[PDB]
Amino acid sequence: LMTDAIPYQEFAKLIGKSTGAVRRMIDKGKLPVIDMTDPQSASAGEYWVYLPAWNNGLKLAYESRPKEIRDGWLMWLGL
Repeated sequence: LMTDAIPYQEFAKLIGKSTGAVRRMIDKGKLPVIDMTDPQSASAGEYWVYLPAWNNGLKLAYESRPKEIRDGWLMWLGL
């Protein structure tokens, strides 16, 4: 991970969603976000998704479910 943040459009390209969809996600408050904005103004600008927060969040979320649902699917592979 050379960069811990990517513009929300690239993040949109990664998850296969449109740009507008992702901006709507940001406005609804669904994504870890940093704002790049000219110092000489006061509200925004470039919305960058911060990836460590995102992935650590996904990790927490996936580990917090009970092991039944979480680990059940592995039986379909022979585990």
